[PDB]
Amino acid sequence: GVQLADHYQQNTPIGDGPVLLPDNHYLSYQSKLFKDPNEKRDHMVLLEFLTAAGITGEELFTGVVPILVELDGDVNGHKFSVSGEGEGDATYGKLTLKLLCTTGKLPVPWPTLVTTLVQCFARYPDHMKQHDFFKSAMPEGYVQERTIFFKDDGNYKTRAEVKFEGDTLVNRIELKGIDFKEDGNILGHKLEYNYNSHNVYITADKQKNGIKANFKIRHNIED
Repeated sequence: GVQLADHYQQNTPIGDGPVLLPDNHYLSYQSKLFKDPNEKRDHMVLLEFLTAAGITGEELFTGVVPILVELDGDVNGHKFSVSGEGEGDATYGKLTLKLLCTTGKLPVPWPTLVTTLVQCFARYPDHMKQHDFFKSAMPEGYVQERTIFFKDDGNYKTRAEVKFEGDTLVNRIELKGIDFKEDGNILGHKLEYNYNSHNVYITADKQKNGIKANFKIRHNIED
């Protein structure tokens, strides 16, 4: 079986400069999760590859960009914080993050936070560069907001600001989770420590001068 996580997303610019509003397209994601055998705090090493594809600012991303991630979360009243650092290389659509729970044991499975913990590092092929909303909003950045519905379980609501602070791309997130089952796959820690490949469907939202996205994450179950 799989634990479905239905993602609804919207992104809006932080600044006032012109942004690219894209035609409908996908970001194709492949991810891999690792454990650092020498890291003794609860943590996740996350490696993502992200590439734009058809349905059928950019100057800041020519090289390797350091990343900082900060998340404050509260799921069924369990409060936690996650802090991470990494590097992204949009030329290859590649990012690497090491993320630590700084408040102790993470109260949810790490895979459920993968999507929350920087689509500006996607590799857009040359024919598609005019559809890269994410880089066009930089350096001032964008707000990424999501609701994530876990089938037969609770939901996450997230709000993140993704923007350059000096030379560093920062992803600062607040996450609130409610209505989770104490016995379920999430609070009961019944998800495999791995990740499947997914396509993120992106469409423009002219009223909010931004984009929206819809996709379904499939978490493998493991006890």
